[PDB]
Amino acid sequence: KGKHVLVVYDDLSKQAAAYRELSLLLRRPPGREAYPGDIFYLHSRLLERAAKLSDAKGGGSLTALPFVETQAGDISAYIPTNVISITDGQIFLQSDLFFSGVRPAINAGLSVSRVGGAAQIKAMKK
Amino acid sequence: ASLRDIKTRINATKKTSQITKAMEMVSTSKLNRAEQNAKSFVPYMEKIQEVVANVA
Amino acid sequence: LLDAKASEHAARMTAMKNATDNANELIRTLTLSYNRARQAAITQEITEIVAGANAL
Repeated sequence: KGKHVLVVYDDLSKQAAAYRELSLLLRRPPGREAYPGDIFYLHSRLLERAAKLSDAKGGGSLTALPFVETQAGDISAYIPTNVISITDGQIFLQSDLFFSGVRPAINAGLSVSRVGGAAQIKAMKK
Repeated sequence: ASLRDIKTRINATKKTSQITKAMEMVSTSKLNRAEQNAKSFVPYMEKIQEVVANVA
Repeated sequence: LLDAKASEHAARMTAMKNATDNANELIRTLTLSYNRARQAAITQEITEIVAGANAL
C-alpha cells in the first residue's frame, strides 16, 4: 500500500529447531547436525521477501532484522552460516565487550553492511 | 571450547614463544659484549684509584 | 653504568628464558586439551552420520 514496515524475527535458531523436530518426526532424511535438507531453502524463502519497491509499485519498503543465537561464539555452525550468507550485513555482539563496560557490544571490526553509504545522510557520511 | 578457540590460543602462544626466544638470543650477545667492554676500563680505573689512594 | 648495563642484559636473558619455558608449558597443556576436543568432534561426526543412516 506504499507504507514502510520494520519486521523483527527474534530467534530463527528456534524456528529452525522446531522445523528440525517436524522433519525428524516425519522421518525425512537428515543432513548435517540432523537438520533437514531444505532449511536453507526455508530461510531464503523467508528473507528474500524484504524489498524496496519501485515508485511504479508505490515506493513502499520492508526491512527485516533476523536474530541468530550462537553457542560460545561459534559462528561456523550450520544455521549461523546459512543466515550469514543470506543477509546484506551482520552486527556482532560479544560478551567480552559487553562486560568490559563497552555496551552496546557491537564489534565494529567484524560487523559489515554492504548497503552502507547509501543509507547515511551526507552529514554522517562526512 | 571449540577447535577454533584452542588452535587460536595455541597459535598466539607459539608466536609469543618465538618472540621471547628471539629476544633471548639477542640478549646473549649483548651480555657477552658488555662483559668484554667492562674488561677494557679496568686498568684505567686501577691507575686512577692508585693515584688517588696514594694521595688519600 | 657498565655493570648496570651488564645487570640489565642478564635480567633480560633470564626473564626471556622463564617466559619461553612458561610458553612451552602452555603449549603442551593446550595441545593436551586439543586432543580430546578433536576426538570428541570426530565421534560426533561419525555418530551423526551413522545414526541417521541406521533408521532409514
